[PDB]
Amino acid sequence: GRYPFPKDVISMTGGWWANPSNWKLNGLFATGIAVGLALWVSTATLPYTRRREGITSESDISKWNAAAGVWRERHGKISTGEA
Amino acid sequence: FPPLLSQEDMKKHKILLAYRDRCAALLVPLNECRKKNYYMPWACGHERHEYEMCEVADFQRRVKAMDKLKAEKIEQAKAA
Amino acid sequence: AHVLTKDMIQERIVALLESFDKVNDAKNITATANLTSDLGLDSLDVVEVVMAIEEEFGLEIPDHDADEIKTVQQAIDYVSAQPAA
Amino acid sequence: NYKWNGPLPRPHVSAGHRIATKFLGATMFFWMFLRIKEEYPAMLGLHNFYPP
Amino acid sequence: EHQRPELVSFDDINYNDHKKVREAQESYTREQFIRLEALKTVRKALEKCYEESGPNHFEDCKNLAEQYLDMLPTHRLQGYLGYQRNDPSK
Amino acid sequence: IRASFDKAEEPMLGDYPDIDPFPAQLKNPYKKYDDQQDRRNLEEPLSVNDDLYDMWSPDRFTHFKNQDALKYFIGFLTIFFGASYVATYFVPEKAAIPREFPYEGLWKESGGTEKSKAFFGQRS
Repeated sequence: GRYPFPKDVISMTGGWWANPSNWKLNGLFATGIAVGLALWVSTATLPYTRRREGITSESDISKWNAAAGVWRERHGKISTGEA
Repeated sequence: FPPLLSQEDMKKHKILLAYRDRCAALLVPLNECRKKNYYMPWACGHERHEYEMCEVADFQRRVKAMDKLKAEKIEQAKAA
Repeated sequence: AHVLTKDMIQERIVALLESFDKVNDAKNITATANLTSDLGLDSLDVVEVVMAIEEEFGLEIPDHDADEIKTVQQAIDYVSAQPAA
Repeated sequence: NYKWNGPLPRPHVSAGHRIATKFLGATMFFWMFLRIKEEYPAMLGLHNFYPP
Repeated sequence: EHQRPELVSFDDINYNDHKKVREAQESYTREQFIRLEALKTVRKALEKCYEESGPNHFEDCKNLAEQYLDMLPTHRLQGYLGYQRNDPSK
Repeated sequence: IRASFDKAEEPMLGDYPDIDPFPAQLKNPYKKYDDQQDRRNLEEPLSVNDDLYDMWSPDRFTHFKNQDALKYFIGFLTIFFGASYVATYFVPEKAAIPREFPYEGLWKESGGTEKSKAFFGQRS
């Protein structure tokens, strides 16, 4: 279409047809940030990740159920289906 | 007619709730067979045919059950 | 893309009225002819003409400009006045 | 626009699109003829599972 | 530094000095957080049961699951006012 | 003038001219107003309760009458749900049994207790 547009206002998105001249140059910076962002984050998030299945033993969780029974018998609790 | 698994056998292989029956015996290598591959449908077809045939033989006794369910349903109408 | 010209609008209306049957002639038609008298068109015929004019151009028009375009040059300058080709 | 109120010409398409039409149209019916043949007892519905 | 100030009841502390009253309020407060940490820890363990178990969590940690659901009404903030403004056995 | 609330807003005004309201969307667009975005010439006496006759007012479909169209919608409701309930009397029963389960219906597998067997157990 290419209708005339008032070039006075400065928008954060650039405006109507932002085609600035050093786009070959400034893209060397932002992508240099972008890659430089991502690998910097991915290492930092690395010790915060974990494998879901198989983090502890079944023996630990079964002893936790044993501790549940020891707790619940001391409180004297009926089952969910007992009436 | 494959044999029934033990209790620990259901507790070990982490078989889903609905799948645990008499016919689960062909299942526990089958998924394991699937573990060797990456769920590709051209692979591991004979044993899923085995599991299916196990279950179709179960289907025929399911149907013969439901057939047996209806004769006395007629006989209750024959009470007069 | 593509941009409309004046002579396109010219030849379309000429070849348009060549295909209509209640015209007077195939040689009387000019860029300045009356639709009604110079082509033998009725009050009711010119509306079917304008219906074909609007469908063939793509662009639709109201009834307010319908009796405004009584000659050929009026219709040409009208349709050239709109940017929707 | 050369023709007005006459027969429209044969359209001109480029070779690279029409070869892709030929290619994908070949692969479609080829894949159909694979899968229908491979499941022809099952896909059509045969060998009922009810004991006679 | 992980300090440990003492626990003071609301019974027999003579509600006129602000010292013992405020200490009892803070004691019944911080101890209630201690009571809350049981709920938080058993939740942290119960989700790990669900992580490892897969399908058989129904029978692995049924007692842990109903442990969580039993602790839920009795482990929360409840206000020091309710025990402070009233007296049982009266 | 037009609607019920419009006539129920008449005795409030004392010095407003009480014009006839009309939805500007339902004015034709091919008349050339000042505000082509709103089909509005500049010094136009606005309506008491303008914003139900703005372009920014809701759409106000014009083909069916409102009270008439309500009947068509509830008729579509009735012809669906009633006939679906009729098909419940016309349904055939199925051919096989629902499948049973070992370990007395896996009541032990869904947690459970012999005392809590009633809230478990699937076709033992």
